[PDB]
Amino acid sequence: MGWRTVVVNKHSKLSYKNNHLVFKAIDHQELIHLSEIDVLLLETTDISLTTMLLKRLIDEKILVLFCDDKRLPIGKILPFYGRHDSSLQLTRQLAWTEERKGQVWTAIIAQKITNQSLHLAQRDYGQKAAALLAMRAELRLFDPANREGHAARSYFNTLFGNDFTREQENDINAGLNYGYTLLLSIFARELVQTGCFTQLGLKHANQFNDFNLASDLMEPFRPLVDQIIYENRKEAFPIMKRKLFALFMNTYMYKKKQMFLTNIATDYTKHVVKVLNQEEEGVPEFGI
Amino acid sequence: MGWRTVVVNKHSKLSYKNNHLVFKAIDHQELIHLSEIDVLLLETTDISLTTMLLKRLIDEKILVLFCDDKRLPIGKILPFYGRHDSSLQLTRQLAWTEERKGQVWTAIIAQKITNQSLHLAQRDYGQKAAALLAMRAELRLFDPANREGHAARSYFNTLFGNDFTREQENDINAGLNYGYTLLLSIFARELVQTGCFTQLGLKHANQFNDFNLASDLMEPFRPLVDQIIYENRKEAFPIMKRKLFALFMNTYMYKKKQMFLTNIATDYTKHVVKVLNQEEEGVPEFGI
Amino acid sequence: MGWRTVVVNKHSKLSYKNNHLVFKAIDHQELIHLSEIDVLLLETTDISLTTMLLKRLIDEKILVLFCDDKRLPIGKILPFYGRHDSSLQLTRQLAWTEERKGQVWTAIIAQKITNQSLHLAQRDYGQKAAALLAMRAELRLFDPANREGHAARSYFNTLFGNDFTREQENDINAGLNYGYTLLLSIFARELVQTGCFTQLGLKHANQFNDFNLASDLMEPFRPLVDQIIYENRKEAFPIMKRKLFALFMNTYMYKKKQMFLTNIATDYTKHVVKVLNQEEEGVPEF
Amino acid sequence: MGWRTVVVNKHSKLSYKNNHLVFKAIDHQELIHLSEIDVLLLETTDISLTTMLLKRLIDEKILVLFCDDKRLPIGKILPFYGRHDSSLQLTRQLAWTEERKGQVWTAIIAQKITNQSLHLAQRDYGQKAAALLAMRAELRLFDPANREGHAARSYFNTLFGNDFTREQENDINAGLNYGYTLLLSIFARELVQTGCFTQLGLKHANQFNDFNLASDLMEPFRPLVDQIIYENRKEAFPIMKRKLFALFMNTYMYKKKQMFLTNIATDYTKHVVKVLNQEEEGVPEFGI
Amino acid sequence: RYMRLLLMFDMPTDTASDRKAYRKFRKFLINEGFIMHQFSVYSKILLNDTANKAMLARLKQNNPQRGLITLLNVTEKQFSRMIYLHGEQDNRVANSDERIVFLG
Amino acid sequence: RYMRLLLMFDMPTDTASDRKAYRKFRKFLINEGFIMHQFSVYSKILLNDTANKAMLARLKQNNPQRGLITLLNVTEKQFSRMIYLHGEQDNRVANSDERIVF
DNA sequence: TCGTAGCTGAGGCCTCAGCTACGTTCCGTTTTGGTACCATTCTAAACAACATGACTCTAAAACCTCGGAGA
DNA sequence: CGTAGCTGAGGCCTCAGCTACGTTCCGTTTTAGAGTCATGTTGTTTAGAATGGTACCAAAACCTCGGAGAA
DNA sequence: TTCTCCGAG
DNA sequence: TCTCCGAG
Ligand SMILES: [Mg+2]
Ligand SMILES: [Mg+2]
Repeated sequence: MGWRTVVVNKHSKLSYKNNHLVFKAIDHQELIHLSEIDVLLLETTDISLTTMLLKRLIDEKILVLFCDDKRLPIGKILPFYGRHDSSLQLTRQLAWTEERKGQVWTAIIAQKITNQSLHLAQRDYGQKAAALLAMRAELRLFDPANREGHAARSYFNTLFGNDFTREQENDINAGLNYGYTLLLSIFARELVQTGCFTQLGLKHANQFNDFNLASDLMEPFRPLVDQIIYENRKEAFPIMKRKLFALFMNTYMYKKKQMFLTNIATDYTKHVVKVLNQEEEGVPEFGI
Repeated sequence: MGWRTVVVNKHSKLSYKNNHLVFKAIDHQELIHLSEIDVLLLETTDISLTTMLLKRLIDEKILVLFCDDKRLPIGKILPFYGRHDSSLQLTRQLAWTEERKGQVWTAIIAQKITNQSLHLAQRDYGQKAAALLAMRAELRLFDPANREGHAARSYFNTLFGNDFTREQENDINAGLNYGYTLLLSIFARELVQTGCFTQLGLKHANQFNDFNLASDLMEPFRPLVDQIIYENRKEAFPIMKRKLFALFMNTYMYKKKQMFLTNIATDYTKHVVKVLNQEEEGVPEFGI
Repeated sequence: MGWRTVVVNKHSKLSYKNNHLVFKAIDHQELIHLSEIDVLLLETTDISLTTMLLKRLIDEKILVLFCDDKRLPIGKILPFYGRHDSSLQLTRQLAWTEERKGQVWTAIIAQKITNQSLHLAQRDYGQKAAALLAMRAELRLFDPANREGHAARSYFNTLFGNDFTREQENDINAGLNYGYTLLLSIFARELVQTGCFTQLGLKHANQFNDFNLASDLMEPFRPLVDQIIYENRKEAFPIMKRKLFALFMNTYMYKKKQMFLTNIATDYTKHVVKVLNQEEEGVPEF
Repeated sequence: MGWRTVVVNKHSKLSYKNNHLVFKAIDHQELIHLSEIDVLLLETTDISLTTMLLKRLIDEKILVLFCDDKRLPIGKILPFYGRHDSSLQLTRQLAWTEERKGQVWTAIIAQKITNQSLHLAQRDYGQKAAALLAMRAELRLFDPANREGHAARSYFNTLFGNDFTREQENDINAGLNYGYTLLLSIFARELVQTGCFTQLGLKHANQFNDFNLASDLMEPFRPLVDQIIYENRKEAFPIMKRKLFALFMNTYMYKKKQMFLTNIATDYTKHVVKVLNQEEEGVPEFGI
Repeated sequence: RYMRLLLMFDMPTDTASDRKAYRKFRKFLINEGFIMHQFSVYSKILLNDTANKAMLARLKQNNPQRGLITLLNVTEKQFSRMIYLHGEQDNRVANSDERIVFLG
Repeated sequence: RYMRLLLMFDMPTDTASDRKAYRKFRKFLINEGFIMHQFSVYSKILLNDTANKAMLARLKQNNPQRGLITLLNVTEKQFSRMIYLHGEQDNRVANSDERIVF
């Protein structure tokens, strides 16, 4: 497919040649075939690149990410035309029933909380894990009594202590935030390629933001981030960053197959959309 | 926010300094305060730009658009923190009534046939022109008896002889095809700047056509192409090519104003969309 | 060690270069590294070769064989000096007691007749095989009894019928003889390299034949030949010829190891000689 | 059988025609009927020959012998069907009595020392010569009190100075060593033609010396080498080399006949072997 | 599971026609992301036999049909064993297997 | 059931000294029974890692200490599967593993 | 400060054919240490070779409405 | 007949540096076929070490003592 | 002048 | 009038 995650943080010019990304720094120089690449992170603000490069970077499924003066992701590239037949899949998205949207969205959120408990069980909180499975059991379509929220609170208060918020500006929240951004970008990409709008979320249309549908889809994968970051909870933020990249390096038990992560999200996303078009019943499941 | 729509199609380096976008071409050079800017269109594949610029471009939540080797929109920047007003424009596009769509498309197609007639009159077919205006007069919403098609055939058969078809491999059809593709590109560009999805046409609705809505919009302009091509109908294809570029060089009577072409399509497009969202009536008209 | 068995039957010139045997035919051409080579057969009488080649052929333990107008083996090369220290091993050979010589020779002939029975057992003569193991059980040093002959008679008469004892000139005997020649030559080479005279057989010193000791050593291996030739008993001689080369190609359980044949004979011969110098008792078996 | 001993030491091609061994050198050419031939010695490594020839050489049971780069025997051809007289000669060699071996060896070593003195006398050492003949007179079988060794020491010390040793790296020792090896080769060759194994010396008996018997036989001839080398004792080694070849060019008083050297060694070796088998008494004698 | 294709060539330069089909072929290779290891000897990194089996086809399709050209598949683990008797290994990321990369 | 060593080289030609050490090396290779399989790319047949392990040493021993020189071991089974995109197989017996030959 | 294809010629690699100069340097024996050798079997671990069950594209023909140049 | 070592012709293989090139639909849906790609599973290689050795070659050890050099 | 110790075989 | 071809 493409496997590399290429990260740039040196004053440099990026270009295209013969199917290769071209990296020039002053002394050093590298070429890398695009077929191999899965992600381009531009960390720094001292980087030059060509429009042609971008075209070709888009032509391949390559996720490009852009960064702040402080090396934080501020944005991504969003291609319009993820298929030969973008239009076909858009009309189906619009034909998506309110009721189905609910069933599916709620199925996903179920997975979110299952994975949240399993993470708690992994850190020796035998009882809070169980307490979360209760919250799960006792919910209905579009989580009207915000049980997703009640699980999430005891999740973060058990992990990082009863005085932690998730609103406070610390090295932990930065870490999860960075982590979370990453995951959203994956699903953003896979959605487009599938032929969908990311703005039109299952619960919220693009009321507040343009990546609602991806934010809805990624929910079951957050605990992956939470694991890493917890394991490095007391490390300084830049350490947390490098540790997160694990997500791409690693494999996870998805469907009786140990698969890489982007490849998971491809199949996962597709089989979700298939349900929303009502091409199938069942929903993909993901379990940490 | 800002008001300017900045369009680049010269081999150039873009940079940032002192809150100004910095444009260097070989000879020419320009600085532009970012606060003024509302949109950045990158037309060509010969453009270089810095990650600092992009940071600052995203800070202002300016809309950045990217284009392929043939000057078509392929993608845009998607920030995680923030949006550009164009984002909203989508939900309006979806709220487009079946009825409005009809009125507006049919108005357009009326202009198509008026301009087809006016062209035939120009070449001394006093009567075929008139015969086309008859077809026009008999237009029902979404042209259910296919007046468009019947005018179009008699148009081509009269211009280029009753022998001629559109599917046959000539210097002529090549000439038109090249011509047609150009126009489409203009409208594809101007559309996404408004924040519309080109995939979702008024009548066009073709799966494999990513640019239905633009193909709908361009219809009244084709005869501009047909004029050049017919005037050079004899000439070898490469001659036709160079002569078509006239379209950008020239000016045309649009709104009592002699205007350049891309500026026409800008105002034209905008004021069409506005009607579809019902923010005004008075569709724009374009007469050759 | 060396592994290839190189066979020439085309009008040609053989030479040496840079550790390679050089083969020029009228149009075809080949170089072969000598270290790879285990045997050279010269089939035809239209072959030229250099003395230097021969030197170097001798330098490597390569067995060279020479052939008739009718493509039969008439002879081989015999090197004098098979070691750095030829002399040391020769003086021991001379100190070989009459007694030991007997024990060891008769242990070998024993192996001959076991293999003879095991070949008969293989061709479903469950009973002639048992009948040969009887002749083995009873005999004494240097076969006064001529039991080697009596087992051998019933061996050939059981295989190829009561009306053949192998003296006649047919496709079968030609086949065995060619086969037998081959094995002898192996041992002949290995003996010299161990540092022995081949003329000084355990029974007969060089009364007639200069290859007595090797002929004594090979005896347990003949049945290998007999297998092939029996299996092709009904084939025309030239077919029998190519089929025999199997011996080099193939492997055989020797000492818990599956081993190639020339490498077997190397260890086999050395550990035989070690006993005759009374550096060890036991004898190798097959 | 046959009577000729054919010896080849010229760059040449050997062939077979009409019952004749065919010898081609560049200039010279010779045919020889095979029935005449008893032995073929191939001294050199520059000799080409046909497998036909070999077949026929075997057919006659002619003894063929093969030599290394340094003209020493390394092997012979061993037919399966047949033998050459020489084959018998081994069993005689083994039947050599301990006593005869003594007499014969000691006779030879006597000659060595005689010739040693005669050389000293030649160089105006009237007294050391005489001193050596004394050593000679007190010889017992197998020189048990090492007279040979003691004569030798005074020989070299008188010739080349009491400072000289044989193991030190000089042009002189190189000179003699080259000389000595030449002589050895001759006898090695002549021995194997009779059918003897060179490894089995009368007294020599060295593990690592493959040519004991020849080393025993050559002993009386060494002083020939010593003369030349002494006469050129001053000269650079390459000069010594050329001057030694004199040995083959020249003639020596052997049996009241002025004879060439290889021809001497032929008869000399034969008549020594003959004595050891006890086919005659009268050891050959050789006097410088 | 990673795999490495190795391509070696000896291609006639005698004629205009001969050279053209050469240059085409080296470009093809460059365009397919092949690394040059030695003159006339290039390595392509792969990821699966299915990637391999594909890349095979591509080569059959652009076969120059001149010279001697030869293809040998091995594994990253095996390729990793390869010993430099002299000179140094290429640091190029192209030649690496790191799933992560850092331009610094 | 063999091995096959494979040697690739890229050796500097600029100086007298540079070329000398070259020839030396190629000779070394020819003398060690290596097949030239392409220009600057030679194959040695082996039967044993023990054979291999030895041959390695020999190479370490005559290292020209110039250029880029590369060693890769594979198996006969692997070598056999190598595909010839174009041009005929290397049919010399020298390049075969047949233990009988004509 | 964009990319492609394709060609040219300088000069660095890599080979081969074709020259030159060159070609026997111990002989008291045996023991001992070092450096080469060489062919086998056995072990978890690595691999190649399908089998699985998918998804992405593109062309070409299939489908539609009927005014018209015509039989 | 062979090694060793060198030269130069000429065939390979690159690279930097020339040249010329650069937007060819728009009635929509079906279908068929040739591209994708990523995992798990079979019986079978396979490294790499272990095992138990042989072949050669020097250096250093052992020999007897008549004589040159030490004392 | 008797002594050791070298080194040819 | 009648029947294709083929523009959209
Ligand atoms: Mg090459
Ligand atoms: Mg090379």
